[PDB]
Amino acid sequence: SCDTVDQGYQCFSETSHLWGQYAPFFSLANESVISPEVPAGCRVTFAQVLSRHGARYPTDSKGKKYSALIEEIQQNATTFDGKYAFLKTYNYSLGADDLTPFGEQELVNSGIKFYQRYESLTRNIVPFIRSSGSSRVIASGKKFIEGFQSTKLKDPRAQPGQSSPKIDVVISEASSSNNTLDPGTCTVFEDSELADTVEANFTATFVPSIRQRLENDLSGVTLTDTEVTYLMDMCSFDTISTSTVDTKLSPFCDLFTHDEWINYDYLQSLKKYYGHGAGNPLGPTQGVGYANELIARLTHSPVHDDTSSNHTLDSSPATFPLNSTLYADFSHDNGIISILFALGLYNGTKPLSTTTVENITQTDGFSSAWTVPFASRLYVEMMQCQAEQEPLVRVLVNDRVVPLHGCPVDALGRCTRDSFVRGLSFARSGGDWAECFA
Ligand SMILES: *[C@@H]1O[C@H](CO)[C@@H](O)[C@H](O)[C@H]1NC(C)=O
Ligand SMILES: *[C@@H]1O[C@H](CO)[C@@H](O)[C@H](O)[C@H]1NC(C)=O
Ligand SMILES: *[C@@H]1O[C@H](CO)[C@@H](O)[C@H](O)[C@H]1NC(C)=O
Repeated sequence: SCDTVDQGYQCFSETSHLWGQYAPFFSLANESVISPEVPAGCRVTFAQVLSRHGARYPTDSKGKKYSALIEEIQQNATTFDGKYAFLKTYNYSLGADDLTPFGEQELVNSGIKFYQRYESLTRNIVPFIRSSGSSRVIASGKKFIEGFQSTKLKDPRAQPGQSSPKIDVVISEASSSNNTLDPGTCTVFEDSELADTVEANFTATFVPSIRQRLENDLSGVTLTDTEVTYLMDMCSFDTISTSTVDTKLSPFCDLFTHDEWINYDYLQSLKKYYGHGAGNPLGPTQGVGYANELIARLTHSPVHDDTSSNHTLDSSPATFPLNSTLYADFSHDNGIISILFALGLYNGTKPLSTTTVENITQTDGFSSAWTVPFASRLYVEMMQCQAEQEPLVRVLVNDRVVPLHGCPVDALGRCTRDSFVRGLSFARSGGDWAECFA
């Protein structure tokens, strides 16, 4: 009941919202200065949703380590008391790689939500649906289609007996697949180590004080900074992996302070910003393939792209139709970051400080948790309005209207379609894709 379909996960918000890309979806609608509502005189005539998979178990790699770390903590320490008591017996049972029940329900909820927001179109148009190829992404796509389909059947205004919505195209993640949802072919970018550098540098400014404290309180234990981030990682996973998702915050969370959570969140924004966003020279270039596919869709014209798009897939109406009206894509956090930036959506954001925390104002609305949480969603709309001949484009990022850049925005955050497309000259020129090889 603090976890709803509409508002996302609002339980324990002072902690749970600062887990970055480990935070469960939470709607930013209340944080939107521009109203998400459709203005009067205006009609939505296009809706594309780009969605992340839902909450997942830790990867096999990381879980090994977590499990290993907690054994070592239990073998060595002589006082587990106060807030530490739970660690004595803690019995690591978490799954691996897979979506969690909670993660599953998130995408069901995203499906209901999408159905309803665009009801006057979802009632009789079957969306064209794509998915990167990874069990968790595919499954999440299908949990979204599941909830969309449940809402459609309860809707008196639906045209019933249309074909199912389904995953029309699973896009491959093999190292040689042109994949626009999360490209894997830009050799120089794949090799980049800028994110690591920033991660190490910024963790040296705040993790040592926590390490000290934790070794102090758990006599006999000796910890690396990395291990400390693992115990922080566990506060997300131990919360949203069990029954108690809605009722109890993980005991792990209480071992760190609010301010310590603030740094954690910001760290995660840094990993994403310098890994895949603007802070990485080739990051937004990872998004140009998808940006050119969106342009195709908005202009009902062929894809012009020579970066990450597959040409067999795109030059064929069956696998890339131009006049559907609704579209749903499912991918990972990393590719979604690159896409958001290639679209200009964060072009009023100043490169994040590598040394100090920057609040959500200083970053002009950018953070991991505000962009790619678990089950995140981007909605691109096109609407036709009373006062104007041309279609107006609008973009929401987890229920927050995000004012377009690179074109004459109005006060409602919108640009005319022609001027929006024109502003995406970066993607239209191929970005820096040529630098993937020299
Ligand atoms: C393009 O997609 C096709 C059809 O799914 C696939 O068999 C082929 O490998 C793809 N080519 C690349 C470079 O991804
Ligand atoms: C526990 O003790 C072992 C063996 O002395 C040591 O190498 C290890 O790093 C310690 N680990 C922790 C997490 O305290
Ligand atoms: C956004 O700013 C970046 C900064 O490099 C620029 O490359 C790009 O053309 C801009 N995009 C838009 C849509 O204005």
